Amino acid sequence: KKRKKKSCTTPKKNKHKRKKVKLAVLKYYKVDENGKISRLRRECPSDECGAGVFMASHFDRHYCGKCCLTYC
Amino acid sequence: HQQLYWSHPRKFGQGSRSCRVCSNRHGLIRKYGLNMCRQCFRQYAKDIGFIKLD
Amino acid sequence: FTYRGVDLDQLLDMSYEQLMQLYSARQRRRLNRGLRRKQHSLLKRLRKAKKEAPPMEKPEVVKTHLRDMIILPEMVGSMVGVYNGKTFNQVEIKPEMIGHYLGEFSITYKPVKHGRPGIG
Amino acid sequence: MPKKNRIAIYELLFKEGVMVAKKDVHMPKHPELADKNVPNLHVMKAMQSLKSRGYVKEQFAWRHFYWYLTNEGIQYLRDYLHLPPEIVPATLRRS
Amino acid sequence: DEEAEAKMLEKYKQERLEEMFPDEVDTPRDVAARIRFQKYRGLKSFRTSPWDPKENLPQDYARIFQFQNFTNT
RNA sequence: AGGAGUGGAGCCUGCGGCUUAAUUUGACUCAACACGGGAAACCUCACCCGGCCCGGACACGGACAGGAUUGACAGAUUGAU
Ligand SMILES: [Zn+2]
Ligand SMILES: [Zn+2]
Repeated sequence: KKRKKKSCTTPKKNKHKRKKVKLAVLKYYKVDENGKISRLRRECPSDECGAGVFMASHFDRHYCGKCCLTYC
Repeated sequence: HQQLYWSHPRKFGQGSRSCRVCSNRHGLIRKYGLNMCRQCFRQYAKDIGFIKLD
Repeated sequence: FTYRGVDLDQLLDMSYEQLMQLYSARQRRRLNRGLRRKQHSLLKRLRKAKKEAPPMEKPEVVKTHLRDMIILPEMVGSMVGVYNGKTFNQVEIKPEMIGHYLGEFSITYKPVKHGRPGIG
Repeated sequence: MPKKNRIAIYELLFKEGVMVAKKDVHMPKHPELADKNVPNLHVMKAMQSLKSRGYVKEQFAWRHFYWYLTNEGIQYLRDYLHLPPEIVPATLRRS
Repeated sequence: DEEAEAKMLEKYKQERLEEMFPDEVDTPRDVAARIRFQKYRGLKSFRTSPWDPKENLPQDYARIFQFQNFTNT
């Protein structure tokens, strides 16, 4: 008593969700039974994220996640 | 929201100074480097040594 | 049409440090201190609305908060909408307002018509 | 807050047992912990986390925050950063 | 049988929204207030207000019988 | 008994009324009305229109390293890298 429930909460301002495929390293790696390491995506030439941290490959560009470097 | 929120230039003006004990921005005594409110100066005046003579 | 004795066509290719000698002192000093980072991106938006506009059609209305934007002579004809605190009001840029601010064309208040006086 | 912030705030707590602040969320970095780039908001909210558990003891002032360390808070830093008791903080140094 | 029990458990509750709240309804968020509560009116005093007793007769009231004075008849 | 006036005039600033999306507000005889040290461009800022953020300690249950939030170029969307 001494209130009304008022049912006036509207939080419908949807945020994102982190869609990760199951072990996205399989999206990153592809190895044949002889033992070849085929990195299917580009490697960023930055000093902080060189030789281990892989880029993105979009429909028209390359793209980093650490320093967000971009190509064509 | 990094080049944002505390972004606006507070390099002068009324709302870049606040009292040093109230953290309030109105009625401020900047003279001689006091930087107190006009109300909080009157509480701590005899501690600072400002005696009321005449 | 002219402005301080020079037509608009020479104003379209009048350079940055030479157009400044035609303006009044607020606008000349404003172009001396520079146009900032969020004011270069408005003129780029008006270029992007101009060269994609049809050749017989004025460009679409574009919404701004930049009431301090000086009306440059390379900004004539555009449909900008400068805010008034409540709404974005539609502004069409004519060549005779090329030394004013953008924020003196959305009025910020309702021009007052009085009623009957109450208890004074 | 990342690991190199939350760890590095706890490091100088065990060294002398006290920590001061400013109640200044908007400060770029805490002045005692230079060369780390930890903001004052980070150390402020870290000690707000530590006070509700009971490891520190809060006291305020004109504008600054003050924090001492309780007896059950010394052990919470002793196992979080793995120190032996053969070394001592500034408790038993003079007299 | 259980759908009326679903009506039964809420009737132990929608009744109980009346013995603690008199007529606490929810205001309409979608439709305008001059549309949802168009038909109503506000009385200045519930007992001493004027009210025309034959302002909006329904079509069922053209199917009933009247009296000139019930006690004296 | 006088002197300077105020009340008339222009303007500056308070306070009501009207106006408004908002024209934030307290104070109404002396004992409210150039008072809140209150001369507000932004900040101050409470008010209005729109948008971002958590800076929701800690305790408990779930998600839980076939992950939880996080950060980010371009394009559209936007006042707005
Ligand atoms: Zn990296
Ligand atoms: Zn003060």
